[PDB]
Amino acid sequence: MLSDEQMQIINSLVEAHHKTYDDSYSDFVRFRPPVRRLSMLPHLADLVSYSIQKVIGFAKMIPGFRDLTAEDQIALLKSSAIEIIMLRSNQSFSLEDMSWSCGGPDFKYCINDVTKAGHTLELLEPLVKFQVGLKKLKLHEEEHVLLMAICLLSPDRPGVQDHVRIEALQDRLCDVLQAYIRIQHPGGRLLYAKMIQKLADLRSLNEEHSKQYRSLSFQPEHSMQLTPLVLEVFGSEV
Amino acid sequence: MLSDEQMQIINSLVEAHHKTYDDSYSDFVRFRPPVRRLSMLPHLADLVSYSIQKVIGFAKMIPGFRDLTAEDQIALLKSSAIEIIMLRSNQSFSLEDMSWSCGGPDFKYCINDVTKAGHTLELLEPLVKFQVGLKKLKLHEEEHVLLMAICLLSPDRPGVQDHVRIEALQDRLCDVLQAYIRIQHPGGRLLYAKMIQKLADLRSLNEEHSKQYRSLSFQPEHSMQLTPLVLEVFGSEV
Amino acid sequence: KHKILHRLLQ
Amino acid sequence: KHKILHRLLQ
Ligand SMILES: C[C@H](CCCC(C)(C)O)[C@@H]1CCCC[C@H]2/C(=C/C=C3C[C@@H](O)C(=CCCO)[C@H](O)C3)CCC[C@@]21C
Ligand SMILES: C[C@H](CCCC(C)(C)O)[C@@H]1CCCC[C@H]2/C(=C/C=C3C[C@@H](O)C(=CCCO)[C@H](O)C3)CCC[C@@]21C
Repeated sequence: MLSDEQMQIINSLVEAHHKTYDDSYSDFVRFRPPVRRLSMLPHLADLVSYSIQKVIGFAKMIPGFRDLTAEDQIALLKSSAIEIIMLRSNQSFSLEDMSWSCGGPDFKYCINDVTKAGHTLELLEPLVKFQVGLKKLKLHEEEHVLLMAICLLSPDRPGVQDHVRIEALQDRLCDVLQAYIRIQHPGGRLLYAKMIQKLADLRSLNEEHSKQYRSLSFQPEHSMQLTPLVLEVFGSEV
Repeated sequence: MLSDEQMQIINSLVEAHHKTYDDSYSDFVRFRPPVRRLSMLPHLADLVSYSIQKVIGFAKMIPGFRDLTAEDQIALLKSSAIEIIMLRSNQSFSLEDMSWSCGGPDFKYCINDVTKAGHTLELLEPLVKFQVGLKKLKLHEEEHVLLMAICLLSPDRPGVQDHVRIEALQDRLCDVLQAYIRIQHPGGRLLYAKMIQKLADLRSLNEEHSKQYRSLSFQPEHSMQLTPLVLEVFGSEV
Repeated sequence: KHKILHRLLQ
Repeated sequence: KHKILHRLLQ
């Protein structure tokens, strides 16, 4: 049985996701329009910036992340944001389309659109495989949500200070994820290992993205298209 | 008579304007769409950033501004950019509409749209009067162009280093503007003083804008909507 | 510091 | 410095 606190942790983490995820994608109509050189970098940088904002609102509703010192909350978001975006993007991603489908065809980002935002296939190959490998895992929303809060609260991120407190949080979440898949996911004796594997998958997608981010940001004619928030979160600040 | 060099200075300054001014306003369809809180700050900040880019391309084609040290070229653009935008915006402005008309009604910025980008009527009152006072001056394109290069090359701008060289440029331009209105503008015995008055008008519109800019930029929830280039040019850097 | 991050986090 | 300004100015 799931305890009373671990069930509130589930209810509260799902609430957080439902507040910061818009299944209508209606706020997309206010990004810089896409183009299909880097015709897609402005609309896509807007999408990343939009996402970063939603990731911060998720994190602030995670139990006890609000309680962590502001330095810790920055360092966690600074190093985990791109993983949590890649993680949340699965919701729009479609196995059939092999593309994130965010409304109409104007927000159907296939693989070509992404190469036209400065990113090479060395990031795009592992990312599409991540998306379908996570998709095919047919996760319950209570596991997708939980996995996100777990990737966030990792102490093994550069420049965190109270390892023992954010580890105390993440473990408590890992406990909730494992008991959920046992008690609640019919067939998931293998699943919690599958999910924890996606976490290691992420960190390697993070490495490639943040390496290809340096390529774009060292070109001022490209960094010109980014947004104040992107430049702040993916910047190398301390 | 206009000399051979002063006529090339006119031909070259007009060329510069014709390269950096798009009378179709077609690149507007790629700004963040307008909304009519600050519903207009994203589209309008995009317009200002777009403009700053066109102002830099104008300046680089002004004779001998290219020759000035990069520090001087930065300091001139840093303090003159908003005046040269306000100056160039007259081209789209309409006495009849009392609004800049940049294509369809989607790019018809009346006075309400501008208050919805963070700016108060203390900037909007003097600016609309500037626009119609400059408009009614029915300037020749060779004077509108010349006045822009003159407002740029002012040595009395904060942090310029070679006053005597950029003064040498601006005078040479003032000489060309005066001889143009005498030899070429039928009725402009009063006009060169009218134009030089708009310059003093500008500096006072500059003061109000850059004061109201500090209000917006000290609010990170608003500065979030600006662009890397805006923040760089209107920033207080040295 | 991280102005916008500080702001968004309250 | 002014990265983007430097770039745009060549
Ligand atoms: C290449 C390109 C830009 C990189 C910009 C730079 C230069 C900073 O690296 C992105 C690649 C990897 C990040 C997420 C990618 C994608 C996310 C898709 C989502 C859809 C929806 O599911 C949602 C939110 C809607 C409601 O919240 C998610 O947050 C994001 C797919 C499209 C490509 C990008 C944006
Ligand atoms: C309030 C608001 C934003 C302030 C943004 C912040 C926060 C940085 O202060 C502007 C007020 C004063 C600047 C120019 C104003 C206007 C210019 C209009 C042009 C039209 C066209 O004539 C052209 C170019 C098209 C081809 O190059 C010009 O460059 C600009 C009118 C609309 C309002 C703004 C944009």
